Amino acid sequence: LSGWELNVMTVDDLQAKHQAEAHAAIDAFTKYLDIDEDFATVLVEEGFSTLEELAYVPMKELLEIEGLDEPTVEALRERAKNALATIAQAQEESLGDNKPADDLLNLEGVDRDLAFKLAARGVCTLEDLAEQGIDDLADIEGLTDEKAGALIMAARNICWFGDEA
Amino acid sequence: MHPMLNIAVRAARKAGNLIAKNYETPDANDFVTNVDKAAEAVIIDTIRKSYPQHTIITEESGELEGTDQDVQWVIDPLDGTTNFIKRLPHFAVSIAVRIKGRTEVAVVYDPMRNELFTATRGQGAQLNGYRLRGSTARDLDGTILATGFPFKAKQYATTYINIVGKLFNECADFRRTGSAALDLAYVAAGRVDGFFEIGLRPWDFAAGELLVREAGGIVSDFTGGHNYMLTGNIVAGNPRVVKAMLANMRDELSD
Amino acid sequence: AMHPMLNIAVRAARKAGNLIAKNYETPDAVEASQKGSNDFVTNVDKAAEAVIIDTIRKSYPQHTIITEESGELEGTDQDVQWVIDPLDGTTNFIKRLPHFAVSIAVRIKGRTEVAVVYDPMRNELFTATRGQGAQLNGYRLRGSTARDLDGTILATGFPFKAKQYATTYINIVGKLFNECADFRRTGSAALDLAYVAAGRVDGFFEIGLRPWDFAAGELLVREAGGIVSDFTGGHNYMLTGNIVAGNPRVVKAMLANMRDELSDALK
Amino acid sequence: ARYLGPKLKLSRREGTDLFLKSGVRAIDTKCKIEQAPGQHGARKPRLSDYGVQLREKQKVRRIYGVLERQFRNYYKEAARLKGNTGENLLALLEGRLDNVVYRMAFGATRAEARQLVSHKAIMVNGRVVNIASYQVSPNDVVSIREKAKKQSRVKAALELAEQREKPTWLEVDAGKMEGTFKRKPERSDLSADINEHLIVELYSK
Ligand SMILES: [Mg+2]
Ligand SMILES: [Mg+2]
Repeated sequence: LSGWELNVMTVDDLQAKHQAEAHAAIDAFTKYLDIDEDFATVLVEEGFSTLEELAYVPMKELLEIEGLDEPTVEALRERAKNALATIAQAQEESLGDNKPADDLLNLEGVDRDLAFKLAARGVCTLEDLAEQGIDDLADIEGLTDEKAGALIMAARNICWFGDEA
Repeated sequence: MHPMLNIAVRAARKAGNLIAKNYETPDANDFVTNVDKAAEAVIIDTIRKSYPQHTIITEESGELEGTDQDVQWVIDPLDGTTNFIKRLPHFAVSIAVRIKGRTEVAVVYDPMRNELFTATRGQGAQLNGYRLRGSTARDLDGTILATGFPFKAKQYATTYINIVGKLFNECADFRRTGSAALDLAYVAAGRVDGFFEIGLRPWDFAAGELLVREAGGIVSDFTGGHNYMLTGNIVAGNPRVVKAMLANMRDELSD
Repeated sequence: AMHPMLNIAVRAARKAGNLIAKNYETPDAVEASQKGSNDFVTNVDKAAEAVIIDTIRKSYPQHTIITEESGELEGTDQDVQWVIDPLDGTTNFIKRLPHFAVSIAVRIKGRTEVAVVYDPMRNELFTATRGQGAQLNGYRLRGSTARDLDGTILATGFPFKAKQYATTYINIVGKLFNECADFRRTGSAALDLAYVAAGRVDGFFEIGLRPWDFAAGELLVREAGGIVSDFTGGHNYMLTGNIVAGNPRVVKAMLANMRDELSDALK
Repeated sequence: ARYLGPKLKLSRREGTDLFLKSGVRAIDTKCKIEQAPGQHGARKPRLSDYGVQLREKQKVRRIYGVLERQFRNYYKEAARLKGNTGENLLALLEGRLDNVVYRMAFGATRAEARQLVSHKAIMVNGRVVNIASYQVSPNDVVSIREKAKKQSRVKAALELAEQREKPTWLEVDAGKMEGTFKRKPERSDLSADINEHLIVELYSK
């Protein structure tokens, strides 16, 4: 009708991400603001998203704006140590859903790297392995048709041939 | 992956037009072989317009080989010929685009009801603009099973009968249409939950297995392996009904 | 010309089929409402039934009507009965499988007089009136030309509501599969009968059918050159829900084949 | 995973102004990023759409169905023509036979055009000159041979041309199964999502 192409993603969530994305990270800004609500907001005129380099600017930036006191900048640098450690820890956590279990590790032809490969397609349980054929479990980096075949067979023994769990 | 399916659906539409336009003439197996050959002819000649080098596998003359052996094209311009013989309006053209031994594209097209199910890895299985889902069942209560009888291999029938018997004591009802490809297409759109057949042949169900798989389902041979590609003792559906059916049908194995 | 009651019935069937087809494209509105052992009765069945009854009442406020849902609505002139199935094969509709039909038959003095079945999906209209024959959108219907059991296609329904006879039925099934060519199982006795009238199946049989389902097909196959009977050649079928029908020779062969396997419960 | 670290490295390995930070002060002045103001200044020879230019070259080549060697030959032949080169390219590439074939539907594809010109199915000036590399002068009549106008191929392709956009600059005779050309189409009657001045500056820099 409108002729204008349309896009439908969200209206409350995930929509500021298009334009209000550099001001919507509620964690750090408000975790610093809860004691700043008496003092002030934060200084938006610099991005400081990439806080590392732009924090190594002289008194000019610290003189121009108030609220980011010298002990404030130093305590917040310790908290930014906490923040870079938080980024590293989030990196660590983002690599946790692979699900190597005994029901998924000791099976024939399954090393821990076979676990990492099968979940590298998105298999976070054993039943999922029994929910694909050789054609669909393909494209794995180092998984032929007969190996995956016997693996599907093992999954369907532990699941569907003995009809158990 | 677009242009392969493009040629596929082009040949499918032309073949269906031919089949229907012919079906509008009266009669009371000469004619069906005539129209089968004519449809295959139009299909292949429209194919050679693009990639006249892929190896075509029909259901009649074995494997019409080609100079570019990277892609096989499984063809059946008519399945369940019995239908078109006896005027029953239920039959579809089945085209399958397979590569390296496995299949990538599939198109089944019913001319009469003008249904057209496409399917391809990742991009899913569509019915003229529908992200198909398969059925929603998780059990064998209030469910439908698209069955199939060995109208050429009646020896299994007895144990087959047993299966039916036990199946009837478990499931809710049965269906039977004769077009195995259409059974597959129906389990793809969840029109019927589970499908099974004794001793089919790849030229027919090649596209249908790709359909049911792409629609979130899975296939199997009677003994859970994958020799179906050579044995055609198919059992297909969403994993729920496949377990709920295999658990009760494997104990009567004869193939 | 045309038979009057037939005409009003086909108008009713057209309206009902259009309603069913219009609702067929919104499966989020029609729910599964079960009545007995896997005999769903969705609200769409109720709506189609009401539409048919309304359309009839315009032209016969006095004719007693029969319906699986509303039982038997009496009329001031109960010599003529209107048997209806607004939907046949409710299961095929709930699974959104596009193979079903509405069936309207009119009996006079007990003997069935006119019948129509309508499939909206394929848009096929099997009409039949005694003393004039059966038509499929304008073509006469002389059933299958089969005269044996070889090469014959047998449509059937399974007793999936009277499963006690399952074995028995299955028993005979096996016997049949030793002589026939192939089976058909569609899920709507009305449409199966219709196909018998069109020769698209060389015969048909079923156990456990309600009296308000074959009433629209038995006349169809009768004026289609075919015949019906119970599992023994009698006529108690109207009470046993056990039907076997087809062109005469095939019916004879089927009866002679089935009489032995038959469990004496149905006899 | 929150980007709270190296910005020089981030916006240099990305090399573009994705607008992560607002960037209130001039970015190039804060540090030595690869991007300098006054775009035409620091890299004085610079052609806009610097990476897609060759992709659009392959596009015009796929619609022409031609190769690079004859493309550069046409280029050197057109550089000798007095006038605007940005239009003379398309002019000399329009004065050929296979293009007007794709138009008048001998072959519905310019590749099928080259096939039919190489298939001895194109009589030009009433003479069999099947080499596709001629410049058939405008105001000329071309058709298919007189013994092949009942074919499935010819009838199909001519009906196809009839079903495509009918050129006002090429009198297509679907009954006479031919084409009569008068003059190459000017700026008005060509595609409006194409680049030639950029191609001219790339071939003339
Ligand atoms: Mg076939
Ligand atoms: Mg009913």
